[PDB]
Amino acid sequence: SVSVWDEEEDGATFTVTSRQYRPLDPLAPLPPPRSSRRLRAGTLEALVRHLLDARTAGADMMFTPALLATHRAFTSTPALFGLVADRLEALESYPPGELERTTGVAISVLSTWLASHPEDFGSEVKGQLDRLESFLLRTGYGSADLIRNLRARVDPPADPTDVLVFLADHLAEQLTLLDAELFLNLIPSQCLGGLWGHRDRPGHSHLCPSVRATVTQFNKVAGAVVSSVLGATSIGEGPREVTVRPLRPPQRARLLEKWIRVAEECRLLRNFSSVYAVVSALQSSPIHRLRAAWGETTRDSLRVFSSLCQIFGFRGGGVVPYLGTFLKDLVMLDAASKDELENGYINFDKRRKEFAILSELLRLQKECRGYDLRPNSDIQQWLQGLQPLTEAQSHRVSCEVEPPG
Amino acid sequence: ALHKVIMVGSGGVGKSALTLQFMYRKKVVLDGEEVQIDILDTAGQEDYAAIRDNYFRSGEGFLCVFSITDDESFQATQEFREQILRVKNDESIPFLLVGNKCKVPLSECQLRAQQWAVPYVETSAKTRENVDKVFFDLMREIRSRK
Repeated sequence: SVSVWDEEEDGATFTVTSRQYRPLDPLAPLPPPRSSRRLRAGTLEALVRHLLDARTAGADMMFTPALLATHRAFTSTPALFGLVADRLEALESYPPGELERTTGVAISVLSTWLASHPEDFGSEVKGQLDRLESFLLRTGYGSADLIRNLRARVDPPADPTDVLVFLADHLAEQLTLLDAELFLNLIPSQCLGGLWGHRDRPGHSHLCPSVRATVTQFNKVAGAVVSSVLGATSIGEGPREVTVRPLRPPQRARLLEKWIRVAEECRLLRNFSSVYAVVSALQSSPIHRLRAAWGETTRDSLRVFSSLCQIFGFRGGGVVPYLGTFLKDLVMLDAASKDELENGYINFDKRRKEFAILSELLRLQKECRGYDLRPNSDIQQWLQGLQPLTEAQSHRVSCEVEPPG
Repeated sequence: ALHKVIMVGSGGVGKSALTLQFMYRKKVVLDGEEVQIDILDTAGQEDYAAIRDNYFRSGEGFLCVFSITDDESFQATQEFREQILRVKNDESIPFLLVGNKCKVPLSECQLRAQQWAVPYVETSAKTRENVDKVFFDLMREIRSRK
């Protein structure tokens, strides 16, 4: 019925899971059992053997995409490419039949890799590319298609109170526009807890750029809300260097309502990144205090605000998730499971859990491409000229605006 | 009978490493008494400005975690101490400084423990020494406030 048994090989460990399904005709012979030989652990070289095996496509369907997406966690791109060239050059002396079929798998694996993660192929792999290119001509072997594509990748002061001037849904569209294109630019392998977790380490300032870009925009929005509601513009690094607009509580309320509606419009656009930027910013400590202003706020705005806090035309069918839940999940996943087993074998089960999460943001990326958002250059230049307050600046202004009693 | 704990620090410090070993919400026995605790991690979400602010509002006790290797991660500890005081405007609040070994001197670690009215404890990544002590230490300081 359902049978599971382990295996062991040169430098790897497998697990076969063959389930016998009942035939469609109850009196017919048993149909061939549906089986899946899945790699569980092994050396880096053994992983490349499994990678270049023609059987893997059907036996371990999701080994290839999982290795490719996660390899930067335990290796580098030129090494992985290098080992694939090692194997192929080793098979040169072999009988031509075994050479062709593997070359074929190698062609198929690299093309998938190229389509899935082009930003992997920099100038770092120039030698490995030559290695593969020499091979294909030497053995006489979409080869030409792959080489063409690989070579083309290896060888190439605004007023924050002016938010009231724009319609709220118009603002959400612009914010969604910016968040969405950053989410499309997101390289999901950079979200891995073994890379994002070490972003602060003494040599990783240029590591994980696409993820950081997402965070910087989340912080610019949360800054914009905080700075707007306080009616203050940051003119220096210091806690005192900032000009404040004098505003009565009823006037501040109008800024609260505006942003609450901006949040709500982001929710209808399914841009949760900015919903969470606006909401957490409204719940932020320098703006949470402002009771007078919060007391002057229309009650329907407060209900929408509650409804949003409890979560935490053709306006495009898309989504921008709050990355952070994902980053949390990946960071905790990196710390919960070990990189390597006691024998020094790479724990490939961890990567499988990792890739499953990386898969979900891949489908969200494809969903995100359904967005129909039109650029607004007036809102865009307003945002670009916006100078947000530091946490120290915002706390000082809040006290000067609504003093403690 | 629920004590909300927050673990604060930089990435790569291993708050998440310290979190998982204490448990693997949890029902525990403090002083012969059944208590539940929430450890809410800022894991992966450390660079998000307004997010941690929301955590610190509901959180009743804090763990300030830095690594004993990096100077940079230890330097960021006063920022986290500042952020907590901004959100919770009170000096007398449950707090614990945590060094995590996996370069910065021990005498310089004890200095910041002395500057504030809160104890300092060092912990190891997988040796699991003082891993239970750290939470149990803070929970009592939370219960003290209760």
